[PDB]
Amino acid sequence: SSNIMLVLRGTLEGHNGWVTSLSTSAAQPNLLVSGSRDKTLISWRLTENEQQFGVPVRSYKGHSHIVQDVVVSADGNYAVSASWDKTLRLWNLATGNSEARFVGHTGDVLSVAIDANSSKIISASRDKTIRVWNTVGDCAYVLLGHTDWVTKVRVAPKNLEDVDDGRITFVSAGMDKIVRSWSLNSYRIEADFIGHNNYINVVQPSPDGSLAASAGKDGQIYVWNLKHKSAFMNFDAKDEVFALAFSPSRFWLTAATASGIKIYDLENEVLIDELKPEFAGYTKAQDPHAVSLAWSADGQTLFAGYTDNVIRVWQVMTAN
Amino acid sequence: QGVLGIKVKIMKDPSRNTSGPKALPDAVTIIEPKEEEPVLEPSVKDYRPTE
Repeated sequence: SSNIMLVLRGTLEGHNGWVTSLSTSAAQPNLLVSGSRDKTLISWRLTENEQQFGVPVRSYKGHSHIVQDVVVSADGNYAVSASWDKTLRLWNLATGNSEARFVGHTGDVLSVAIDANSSKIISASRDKTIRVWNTVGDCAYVLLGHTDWVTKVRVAPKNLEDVDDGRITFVSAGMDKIVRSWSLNSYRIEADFIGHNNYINVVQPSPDGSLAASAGKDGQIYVWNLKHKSAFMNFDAKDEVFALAFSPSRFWLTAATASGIKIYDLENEVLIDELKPEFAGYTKAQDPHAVSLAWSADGQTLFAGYTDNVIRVWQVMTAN
Repeated sequence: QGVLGIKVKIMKDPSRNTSGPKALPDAVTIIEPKEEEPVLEPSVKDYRPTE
């Protein structure tokens, strides 16, 4: 069932480091902000005309070191960048100038998260701490509880929780081999998740906000319930799964293995497609794997940022 | 019958040499890793929720 094929449609060249992270806003479907190892963000405007799927719009210089995680705002006009210089930068997606410079992390920041609304900034850093900031730039909360580096923090979207609660729930994980849930208004702890043999590289709540998908070094992908606080399922990737992403339309998990990109069909608990682009002049042992994955707003296109300084887009082309 | 010349050299303990570096330039110390147990597979240890 669902004989869905996805074919590479364009390549977004222009970066100079590994495209570490990607982000896309639901409101604005034709804009894609990507941060790389070249200490710069790039805003891409997508064109449905011919080979190249997008067009760079603005480069955001101002970061001294590696740019690790990138997050765009809900409205699609602001972008928060986490870099390896222990600072966070807020950028206007049109002006190109920085608005706020969040400072206070003693370790280089690995991940940042946007609030569901435009209120709070959640950042994870190597200093074993999480920081909650206002949009102005000051740090409101210093959440502790992790004894090691925290690699990833992305918010669980409130879908239909009771009506309304005004409570901000997200997850955090890193080299503590644990996954933690946090709730904000106040701004304290929630349930735990301990399933990983090795350390967690990346976690990601489902688009609805009721499934949390975590991955690590051993390629053991775990799916948990947050609102039910229990495990949902478990798979093995048998390679180094660098990043993973849910899909808005389909019930899918893209996983960036060290060999290629797997897609797992969640309802059938079986992988369906494997993505391995064709390079040239290599030795098959160092083919550029994927580090960033991001689906489109509708769920029709997939952006993968590799280690060869390239974004590649796979458009869903169902060949019957 | 003449003059004797005395030269005295002492290399202090670098670990006790305060107000400066506490080791030789090529002295490398490696922290011994901590040993932990991995077997706990499901382990969803729920905490009391707060709001």
